[PDB]
Amino acid sequence: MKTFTAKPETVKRDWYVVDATGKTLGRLATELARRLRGKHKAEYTPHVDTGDYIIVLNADKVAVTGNKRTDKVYYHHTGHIGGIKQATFEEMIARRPERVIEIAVKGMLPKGPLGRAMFRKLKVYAGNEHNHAAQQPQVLDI
Amino acid sequence: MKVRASVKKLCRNCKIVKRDGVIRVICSAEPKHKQRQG
Amino acid sequence: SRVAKAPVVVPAGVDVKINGQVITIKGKNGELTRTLNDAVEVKHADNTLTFGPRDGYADGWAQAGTARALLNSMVIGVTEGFTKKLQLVGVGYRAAVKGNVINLSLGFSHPVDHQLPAGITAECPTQTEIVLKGADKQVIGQVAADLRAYRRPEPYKGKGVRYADEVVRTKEA
Amino acid sequence: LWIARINAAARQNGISYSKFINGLKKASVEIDRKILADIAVFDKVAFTALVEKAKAALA
Amino acid sequence: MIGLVGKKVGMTRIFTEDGVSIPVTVIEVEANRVTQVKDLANDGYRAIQVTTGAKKANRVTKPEAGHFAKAGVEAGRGLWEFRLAEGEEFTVGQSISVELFADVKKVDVTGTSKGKGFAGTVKRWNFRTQDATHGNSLSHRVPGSIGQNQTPGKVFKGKKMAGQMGNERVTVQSLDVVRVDAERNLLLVKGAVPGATGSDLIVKPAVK
RNA sequence: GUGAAGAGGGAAACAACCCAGACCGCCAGCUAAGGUCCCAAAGUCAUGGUUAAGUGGGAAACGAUGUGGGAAGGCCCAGACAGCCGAGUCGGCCUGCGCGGAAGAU
RNA sequence: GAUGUCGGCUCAUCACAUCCUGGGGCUGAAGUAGGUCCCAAGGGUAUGGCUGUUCGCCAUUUAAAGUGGUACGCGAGCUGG
RNA sequence: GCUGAAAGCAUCUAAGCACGAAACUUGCCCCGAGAUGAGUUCUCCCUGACCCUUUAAGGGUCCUGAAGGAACGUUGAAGAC
Repeated sequence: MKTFTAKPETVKRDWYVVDATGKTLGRLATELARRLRGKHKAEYTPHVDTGDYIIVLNADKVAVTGNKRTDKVYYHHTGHIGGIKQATFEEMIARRPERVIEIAVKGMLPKGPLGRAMFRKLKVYAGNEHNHAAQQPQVLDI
Repeated sequence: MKVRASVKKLCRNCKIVKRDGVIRVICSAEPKHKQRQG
Repeated sequence: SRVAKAPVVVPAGVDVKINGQVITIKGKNGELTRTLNDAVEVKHADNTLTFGPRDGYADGWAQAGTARALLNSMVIGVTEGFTKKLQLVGVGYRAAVKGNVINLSLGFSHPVDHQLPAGITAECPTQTEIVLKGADKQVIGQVAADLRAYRRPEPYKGKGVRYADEVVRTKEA
Repeated sequence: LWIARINAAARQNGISYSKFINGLKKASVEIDRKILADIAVFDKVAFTALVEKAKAALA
Repeated sequence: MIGLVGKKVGMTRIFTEDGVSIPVTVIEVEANRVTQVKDLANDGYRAIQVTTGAKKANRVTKPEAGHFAKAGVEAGRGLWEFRLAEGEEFTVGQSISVELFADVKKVDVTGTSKGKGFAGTVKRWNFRTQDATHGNSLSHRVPGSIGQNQTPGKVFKGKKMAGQMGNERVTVQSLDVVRVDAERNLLLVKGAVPGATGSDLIVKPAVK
């Protein structure tokens, strides 16, 4: 015999919805990344995608501990000489709330084409409403 | 203000207080006694 | 601790309402409201208020003491009130009141106009003296400090705006 | 690969991989990881029976 | 507030009774006709669209004809857009004339500047020339050095080099309004503005 | 003792450091150094303590009512300390973990 | 079995132990004008006589004529004292 | 700086509240949906018959050729092409 392998043309996927109100950022990101990769199904295969679709609501109400709300800094560079720029957690929540969860989740996924494709199944919203009622998602409590 | 590494009371009206992570000396009799650790 | 173990008497004519951590005190001079820390418990025995720590917090007694002092000040304010007095020293310095605005002349190339907040009253029983009246200790103190900051007392002659009962040291050249 | 699949199957029945292996060792079962993964994918009633055996041994 | 679209005629001067000469640019502003109103519910912002001029029938394609016929206006030589401030209303088919500037004092003018083509660093960036004598060898108007040694070992982004010059969008701010003539559709402003004779201009009230 | 003339696992990468000496095949099992939230295989294990500095994840002489533990002292219901009447308050010693001193060139 | 070494010209880019402009505390700070320490890198920051000079002295200006790293920046970009 | 306990006093701080610079984020000017996360709005054009086969986002024959675009010519205050 030979060991079983999944096939991208015959996998099954499902839709879930999650609420981020009062949750801890990193401890929520671990679960999101686990379920996007597909490490909770017995059919897991490293070179195939076997995850689920997840909607995240209320992204502007996620929590941090200690003095991090004013002391965590996000950096980036623009490509021009001298172009190093930064922002704080409060500033980020004020102008682009969804990027906070997006960056954390992207850091915990594999690097490469398959990881980039895994990232596409995440849908993040800052309020309490979405427009995906035709997919009939089920509630997931994390 | 005197900024230095060793700060201490110089007379009986001096007081030691801690404000926002810094050690300071404030005096009610002599303005020359005002000190900050740094 | 010691401060927090002394209860607050609630005299006749003052209404006390408690809702979770919000307290409202009403009296002849007005109404005041405040929200307290989540590590203090306040009880209304019969005519007294008592304060105590809650189990699960490591700084209960300090918070209890602060809350006690604040509530006592509220009760005094809603029956008697608070007043402050300011004095002007110098040549050509003057003050006046119109409505809820104070006009000050203090040796500048432009006049100073100050707008009072809601709940504070002012009077000028002389061109060189101001009296403020109110029912909020913090607000009255802040207004007095803002007024004083326009020209602070100076060390060679004493000129400026001062509190009535303040000592101003002087020196020579 | 075999170990990862076994972990996924066991946590859906309510136990972790390490406790599962310990329980099988105490119950004197000698099935290896290849066969356990095969059964995990192709026959789930049998895998539930094995998990019950391990839990009874650990109790 | 909104602005208007005009055409550049040329330059002249005005003599005052006190003995002063003012150099002026003449701008012709015909009637601007409203073609579309965009609101918040349908588009997400508040603006109007305008046309001006004339165009021959055998050069207007069918899509353009249908768009103009929905509004009920004659075809012009282009379409432009202006953003609206709170408290402003307009309707489709309305006309706007130069009398909008009857009480404005200063304006901003926008146009497309003249073309010079491929240009060197002396003309494009004000570099200095090297010696014309004293033994120079084929290096008179050349740029010189463009970097450092092994550290960093590349050329930085934004470096100043030779290339295309002119033929782009430019704005000049805070120009005096000298005259408004409604009988002849003329606006006279003080100073020079970008472009060549016969090009299109956009005129707005000043922002500063 | 190792490399030279030595492959495999750990220390991000890293001849000479730690574990260990490759005759050939296998889609079997147990362990060493080192490890078990996700990148990435395995405890979001159990019981009692300490830290609030992101210390952990760079550095001294020296300075300070940060705060956990231990053994002795002076005063005090015959009224102590502070301020202007009613239970505690003073200063040394030994020891655990933190704070300042702490400025560099894509 | 080769990585061209001082000075000048053209073109620059970063640090902060800050020369000017901005904000403060103490003064043996009356005012004008000064001394010393703390915060701050947005922008700005001479022309000539002598000498191969980098430096340096002298003449006359300026709010000011900062200190350092980049193969003591830069010859498949120029010169050759 | 205001109000305020631990520490019956005092204390800008531990809980609360107010000021404060050419440095930071905006306000001014230019590029910008290859933003593969490839967005929105207005208008315009196309309304025939059959056959085969391994039966499906299948292959072929006849009739039809729109909105628009490109090519050519006379050329520009646009331009190395």
